[PDB]
Amino acid sequence: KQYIISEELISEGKWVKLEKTTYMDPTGKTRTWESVKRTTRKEQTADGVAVIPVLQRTLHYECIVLVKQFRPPMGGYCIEFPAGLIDDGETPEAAALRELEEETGYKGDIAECSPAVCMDPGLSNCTIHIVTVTINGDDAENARPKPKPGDGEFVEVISLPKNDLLQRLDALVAEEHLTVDARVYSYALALKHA
Amino acid sequence: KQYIISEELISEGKWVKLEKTTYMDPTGKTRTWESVKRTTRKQTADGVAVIPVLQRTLHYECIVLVKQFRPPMGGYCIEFPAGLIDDGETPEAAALRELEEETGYKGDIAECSPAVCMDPGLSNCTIHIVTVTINGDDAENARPKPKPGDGEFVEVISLPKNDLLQRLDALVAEEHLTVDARVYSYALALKHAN
Ligand SMILES: N#Cc1c(C(F)(F)F)cn2ccnc2c1Cl
Ligand SMILES: N#Cc1c(C(F)(F)F)cn2ccnc2c1Cl
Ligand SMILES: [Cl-]
Ligand SMILES: [Mg+2]
Ligand SMILES: [Mg+2]
Ligand SMILES: [Mg+2]
Ligand SMILES: [Mg+2]
Repeated sequence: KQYIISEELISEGKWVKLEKTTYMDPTGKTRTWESVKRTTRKEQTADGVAVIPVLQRTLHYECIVLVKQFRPPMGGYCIEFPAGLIDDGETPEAAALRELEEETGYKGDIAECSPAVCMDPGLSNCTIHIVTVTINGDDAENARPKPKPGDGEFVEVISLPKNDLLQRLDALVAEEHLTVDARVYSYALALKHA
Repeated sequence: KQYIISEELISEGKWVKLEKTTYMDPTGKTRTWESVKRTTRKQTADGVAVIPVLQRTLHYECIVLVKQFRPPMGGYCIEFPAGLIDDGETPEAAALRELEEETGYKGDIAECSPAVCMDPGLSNCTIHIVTVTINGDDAENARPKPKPGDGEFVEVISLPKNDLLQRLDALVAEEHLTVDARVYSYALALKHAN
């Protein structure tokens, strides 16, 4: 019984806009919100994909493959699932496998694809598909994987054992200045809680 | 190798601002980013998100979530109970306060994450993930009193932890809701733990 009344552009960048959002509260009173949106979303079911990449290899514990990048908004290095925006006309699955290969060098296999999920819904309309991908680390294609960073992409690969993910992220955070992503931390917490 | 040179303000609301970030790329090339920050952070992080494990004897262990209209999303989302940390408030106190206001449950701290980033390609927004247990058998949690702030309108949804991802998937299919990415990430890891 709540809905949007109006969305007024405040400031539009090349990549991001701020909007004044007018909506109907459930007592029937008009209220406003400050909403963030990307300018890059056309007909995609979501802005982006994040990839949960399970590196599977004979006589190895399963590893979750993570990436470490400088993030200008954070002003520092962040540990995240491999991720990127969906290109116009691209499937979430294709976006996930492409971004995984570009950022890690791994050639994955689709396992599952989430519905569109919200990144920070009190702040933004931003959505991703979370795509689970298995990587056959015994395939020659995944022997010495070579990242294909695009222009201004500078990504380091960090593979951590699934069976100790939360303690290994803690050890990485204890050792320098760097933020773990909330989705990675949430995923490492559930691995412990299970 | 990479660092912030300067930030230029583009637009500042009451709650959120757009900045143009200039940063040194690791080649020595100067580059720009459109960054979002909250105006409200003055704290270890902007917010807390509470993972509330509801423990009742002879019942499945449940994860308590909240359903709310999110004006940036233009729809209803399912999320961990969550809010901004008050100036001079600790992330633990924020966690117990937000949980009681949004759910009416009175919980105990199990653990508290370091600051984790919400959407680091877009914003500087950070939270503490606070794992809280709820003794659902204690009198204070019998008929729990949810205490909305000014303009909080929150529905409580407790889902069995052991089936969490299938229960969320079902809600998306029938209730045309968006699941929060951290809720989805946790739910995936509960399945992938096996
Ligand atoms: N009221 C209100 C409110 C809040 C809060 F819930 F935290 F109080 C956060 N916001 C972020 C952008 N626009 C808003 C508004 Cl309008
Ligand atoms: N280039 C660039 C770029 C990109 C992307 F990597 F996706 F291309 C996304 N952004 C979001 C906010 N500012 C940006 C900029 Cl500057
Ligand atoms: Cl627990
Ligand atoms: Mg990326
Ligand atoms: Mg990329
Ligand atoms: Mg809240
Ligand atoms: Mg509240």
